[PDB]
Amino acid sequence: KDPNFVHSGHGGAVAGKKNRTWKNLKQILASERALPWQLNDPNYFSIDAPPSFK
DNA sequence: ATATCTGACACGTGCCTGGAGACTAGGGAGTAATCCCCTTGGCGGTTAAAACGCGGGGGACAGCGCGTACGTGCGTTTAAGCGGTGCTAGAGCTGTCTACGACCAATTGAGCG
Repeated sequence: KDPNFVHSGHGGAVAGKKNRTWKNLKQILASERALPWQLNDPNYFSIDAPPSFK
């Protein structure tokens, strides 16, 4: 039977003009910028490859 | 044969078009102050988006018949020149008044309380 019969409200709402989905990726890599990041970090903004040099 | 003609062939001055010089002074170009703008970007009441089951009617015939085409008849159409002669623009000139200049009032936008 069901792995659970009741479930949490993880961030999506029951009702409103608000989502049922959580924040999409474009809002995540925006809102994550407010944190105390440093020059040595595994920061997901920094991993996208550079432009082609030739 | 001859009179005298039609180029040869040029500088006369007219007209206006058209250029460059030296001036004022109108206005364009350089700039901050600063505001307020085009713009970036999350929010949820509202409609783009596509099935299923279905209503409105698109679709292809047969053939009736109120109009449509040809293209010649025949008498009515405009053409056509060139008479007179009033209109018509040129154009020469006012004789002002009318719209555009020079001096300064009612009404507005800006400042913030």
